[PDB]
Amino acid sequence: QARGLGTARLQLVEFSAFVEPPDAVDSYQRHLFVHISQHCPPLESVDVRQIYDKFPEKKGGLRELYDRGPPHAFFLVKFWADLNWSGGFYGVSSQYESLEHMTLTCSSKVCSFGKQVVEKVETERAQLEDGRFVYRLLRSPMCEYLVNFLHKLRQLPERYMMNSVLENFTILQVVTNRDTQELLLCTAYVFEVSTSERGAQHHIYRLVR
Repeated sequence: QARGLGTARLQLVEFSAFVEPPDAVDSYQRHLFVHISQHCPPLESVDVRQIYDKFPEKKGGLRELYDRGPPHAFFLVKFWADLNWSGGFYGVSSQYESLEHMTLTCSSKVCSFGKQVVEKVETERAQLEDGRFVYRLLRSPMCEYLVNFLHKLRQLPERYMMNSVLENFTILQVVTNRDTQELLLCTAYVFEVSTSERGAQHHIYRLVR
């Protein structure tokens, strides 16, 4: 059914992860590691069992989440990350959109070899705008674990080694209705590096079973 990253209950308007150099205050610029923009065909599909072992087990892992359902809320995003941009500002921004008013709880578990490593949980109630509610989680500071990992990754001598290391690094995003606990949107991210002649790129799949 789906054609973008979203459902009828909750659509992703924009997601990005970025850095602003210390110079940004005199002349502005930001460098986008990854960027989904859904302002203005069916998506490809990837069978969720094939990536079970890339996200935690027991509880809050991919197999029980999909088992809770609803199935249509699950997506996979391959990112090609741009790491060609010292002490600046590193941040993540997300905007979701619904027809109805809720409080959103957003967790993002970072995983390495399938073991949760860091997790951040942020909450966000709706702001009624043009006949629909919008949820704005803009400029969340990246946790120092990610920023350090970026600084280490950016230093390796070959792209293939960056991709090798990234083969074991994933991020899982679970958006739930805070009041009712129902799953609205669940999003697995897997990462390569882009040959930064090309900046960031992505490909969204639905996760089916």
